[PDB]
Amino acid sequence: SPQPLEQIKLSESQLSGRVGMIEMDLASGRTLTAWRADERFPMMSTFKVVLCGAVLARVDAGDEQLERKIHYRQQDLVDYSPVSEKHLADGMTVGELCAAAITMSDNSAANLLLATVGGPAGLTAFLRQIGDNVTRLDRWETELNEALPGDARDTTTPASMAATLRKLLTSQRLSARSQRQLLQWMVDDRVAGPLIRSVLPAGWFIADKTGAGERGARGIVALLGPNNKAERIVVIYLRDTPASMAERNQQIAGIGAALIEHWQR
Ligand SMILES: OC[C@H]1O[C@H](O[C@H]2[C@H](O)[C@@H](O)[C@H](OCCCCCCC3CCCCC3)O[C@@H]2CO)[C@H](O)[C@@H](O)[C@@H]1O
Ligand SMILES: *C(=O)c1cc2ccccn2c1N[C@@H](C(=O)O)[C@](C)(COC(=O)Cc1ccccc1)S(=O)O
Repeated sequence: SPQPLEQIKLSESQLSGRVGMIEMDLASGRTLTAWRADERFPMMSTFKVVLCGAVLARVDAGDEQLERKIHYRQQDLVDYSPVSEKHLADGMTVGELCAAAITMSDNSAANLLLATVGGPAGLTAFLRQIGDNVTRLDRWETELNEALPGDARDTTTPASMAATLRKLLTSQRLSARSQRQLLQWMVDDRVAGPLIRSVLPAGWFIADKTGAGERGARGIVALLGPNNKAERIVVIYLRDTPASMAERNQQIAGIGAALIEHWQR
């Protein structure tokens, strides 16, 4: 594999799309690789990690409990509810809803949680409160995946998302337990995580949330490192490519391979 930046360029050439990327030390925030780091990309499902950060902040404040059972109706369900559709009779706890949102990409779980934090406006306010002045959520699932060209709704920048993830995971804004919970939810991805492990060399740590959208939008927020440590945050977004999902996946994997082969920088 070539150097990370050279691979990123190749990916734009092959895909005819825009790639946005940040590689950042998790402990310190040192930026290692930055490409289109200040350009806007749709968050898609990656917003769910921020959402559950906001939920945990409420838990820490005594305004929420992870144990609290939420009951909902079939009419509340939106497209793709693999966990939440199974609990119309018995409900789900707030913590279970965050697990379903993050580890199973359950859209109804995400919307139920979004309601608890004051909707898209509330989550945007939370972002402003932790010092992210760029990322914005405007819509609910699944409209937030629309990825219209030039539409600022429901977008982040790679630099903003990386900084925000680091804030939630490490800055002591969240309690120790809450930081640990948010990390464990990302470790526990039931879909991409296990497949990624199968193709990672031995010794590489992975935790992640993936996302997809219209017009080729695709992305991942990940923790990655050798020696079985979450050494770095890697944020990669793609937009405005006509390519197959398989090729978008391949290109993101290729950027990963470049990082792995050229890790010491
Ligand atoms: O010399 C370094 C390594 O080179 C190869 O490893 C390959 C591996 O066989 C391949 O499967 C992976 O693809 C990358 C797949 C990563 C999956 C997605 C990555 C995630 C991580 C967070 C951001 C991007 C998405 O690349 C590495 C590096 O070339 C060798 O197989 C391995 O023995 C050796 O230790
Ligand atoms: C966010 O999670 C999201 C947004 C969105 C829009 C349309 C369709 C699906 N979708 C998701 N979730 C999927 C995603 O692609 O991120 C999931 C998690 C499917 O995941 C994968 O396909 C990742 C993967 C790639 C290659 C190999 C193995 C796994 S969801 O549909 O289960």
